[PDB]
Amino acid sequence: MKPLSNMKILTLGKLSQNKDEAKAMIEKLGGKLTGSANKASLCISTKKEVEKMSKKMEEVKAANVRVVCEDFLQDVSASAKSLQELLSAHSLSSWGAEVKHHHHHH
Repeated sequence: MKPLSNMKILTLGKLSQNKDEAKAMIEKLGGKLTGSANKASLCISTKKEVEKMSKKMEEVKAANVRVVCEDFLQDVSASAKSLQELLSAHSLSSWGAEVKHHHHHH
């Protein structure tokens, strides 16, 4: 039971899991709640939140953090498939440190 224990988490806006249901379940896996943006690994947000494209969303986007649905937590909690496979479909965003060792600067 170490799905989120190897990564930090951030949640923006209301999600399916409640206050006492999100915080408790996220910490139970090993997941942690960050206060910054880029420090986080996968941000928890729904497509509806993304459609709005609020100022906060811009921060996440400019922070280079991938966005995934909250049901992700339920998926790892219940199912135990591949990490890559889960974010392959659940991921609502295609950004988030796409390159870890590539020189695109000039």
